[PDB]
Amino acid sequence: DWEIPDGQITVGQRIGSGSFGTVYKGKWHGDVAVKMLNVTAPTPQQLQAFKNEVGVLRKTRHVNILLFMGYSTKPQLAIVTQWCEGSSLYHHLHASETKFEMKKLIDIARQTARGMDYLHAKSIIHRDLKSNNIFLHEDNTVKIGDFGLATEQLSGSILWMAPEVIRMQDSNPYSFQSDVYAFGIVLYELMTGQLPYSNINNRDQIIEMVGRGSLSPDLSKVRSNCPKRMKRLMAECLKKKRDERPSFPRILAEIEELARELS
Amino acid sequence: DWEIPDGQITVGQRIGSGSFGTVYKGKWHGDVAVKMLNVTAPTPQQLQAFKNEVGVLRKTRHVNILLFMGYSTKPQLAIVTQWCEGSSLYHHLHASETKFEMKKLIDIARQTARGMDYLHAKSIIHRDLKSNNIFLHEDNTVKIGDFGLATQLSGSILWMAPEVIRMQDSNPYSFQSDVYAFGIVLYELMTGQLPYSNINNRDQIIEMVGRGSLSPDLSKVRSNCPKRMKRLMAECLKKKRDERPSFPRILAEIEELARELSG
Ligand SMILES: C[C@@H](NC(=O)c1ncnc(N)c1Cl)c1ncc(C(=O)Nc2cc(C(F)(F)F)c(Cl)cn2)s1
Ligand SMILES: C[C@@H](NC(=O)c1ncnc(N)c1Cl)c1ncc(C(=O)Nc2cc(C(F)(F)F)c(Cl)cn2)s1
Repeated sequence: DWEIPDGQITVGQRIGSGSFGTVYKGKWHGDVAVKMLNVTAPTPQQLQAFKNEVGVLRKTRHVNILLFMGYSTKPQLAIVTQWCEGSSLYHHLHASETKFEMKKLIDIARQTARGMDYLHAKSIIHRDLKSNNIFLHEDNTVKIGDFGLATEQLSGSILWMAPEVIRMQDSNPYSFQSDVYAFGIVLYELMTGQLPYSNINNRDQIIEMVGRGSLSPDLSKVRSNCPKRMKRLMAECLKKKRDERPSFPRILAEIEELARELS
Repeated sequence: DWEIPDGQITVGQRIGSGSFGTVYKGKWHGDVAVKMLNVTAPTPQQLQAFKNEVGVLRKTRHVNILLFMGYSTKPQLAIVTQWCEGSSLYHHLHASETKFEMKKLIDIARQTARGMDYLHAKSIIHRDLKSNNIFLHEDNTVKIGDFGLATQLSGSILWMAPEVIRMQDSNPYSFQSDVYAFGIVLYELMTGQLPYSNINNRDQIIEMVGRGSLSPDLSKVRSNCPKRMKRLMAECLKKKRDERPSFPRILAEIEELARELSG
């Protein structure tokens, strides 16, 4: 039972504010981060999202996954995790434009693959893996999490739903292969320093063209010192078909093998 | 269910042998440490000690406590934790040649109090807190555990409280016994030496401390030691258990002292 009684957490400075809840830096046996769900009376949808996100964080115990520490119910639905200093991988590659050596770029990819492999081993799909959700604790240790913001109908309405209405309410595209594709884009950001489709103006094109197998990230933007296995591993992780993308076991294996060759 | 099936962990080079079994550096979604009980037929006594140590490590989820990751039963009773680089606090203060600044010495005391408070909050008694069981992961993050051989001992007496020397059963182990152990750690941090370093043999240190006739020489503290620390150290080394403060009020004054130096 990881429930934290009301009165122990010392809510401090606010970190952000999303469509789900607000996040503060709290005091609880040290520095922690608390996502207070702005629900004085959570709806069953919001309550289920709370029980789902805590139920997933319970099964995680890894160096490269964000350390879950506890949750609260009174007087606000809250989730308490460790407090990490630094910035997100998106902030270092696309906002600050910090130059990482090729040694560290592979190390960040290795730790990310380590955390992702532990999730898939525990039968956990990230569903929203991106460089913004890859926090660099102390600018060294990679911490994977879901810092998201926007986190029944298939029952009483089923006798009247047309067949084509059921082609969109029983398909779950989120799978281990979808997380592999997300990891492939992260490899693109690490090895190119840019976001994919950087020459496209709007997102209306990027959505329809990528989903139809007509648009793929320009792999020629990789650095000159990029290892030839990284560009090949990146391409296999960005295959249009889901089955053609490799699994994280053999992904982490090739990255860790490349890491030991780089001194 | 944190049990790791047989065949996923790649046991590697032997590092040491602590607690019950020997400890190796293993491969399991990254670098991990595995303590395998090398007994093909463990006695129920050894099995119960295994079930107790995992039952306590399950209840731990803190930045300054060693991350438990899983256990094994086939073909050997094993415990899998994270793999941390660096050395123990005992190695840094009495073996290594580097002197830690007073800023970092207070930070090590803060992280130790943070981890110890989290243990006592979870109703967990360490029973054997000492600078040898305080690992400095990456020479920065303090990790508290029950190792044995991290990096003949003899001195494993110096952290036992006076009432712990008048043995009864499993009653002298209490939160006050761990507070006394923390006081000895404060002595090592603020003096750079072990307590009773001027005593020839161990025949005196055991009977004299247990009879309230021997206490660590507080005049051996450094000149730049804050006066708040010397008072907190003395109260943590009181002969009576009730006169020693609790880690809440211990961690409170340490973090309060830390913010006066960090700004
Ligand atoms: C309170 C807030 N903590 C911070 O924001 C924070 N923490 C450290 N350092 C900072 N600078 C900041 Cl700012 C958070 N509470 C829950 C968070 C979370 O990620 N849950 C989660 C994780 C997963 C994962 F398994 F993929 F990991 C999934 Cl699948 C689904 N949900 S994050
Ligand atoms: C597998 C082996 N790991 C290592 O040895 C190791 N790990 C990282 N880096 C290294 N260089 C090494 Cl060498 C371990 N398995 C269980 C360990 C342990 O401490 N259990 C424990 C913890 C507590 C606590 F609550 F106080 F935390 C208590 Cl009260 C009682 N028992 S340690």
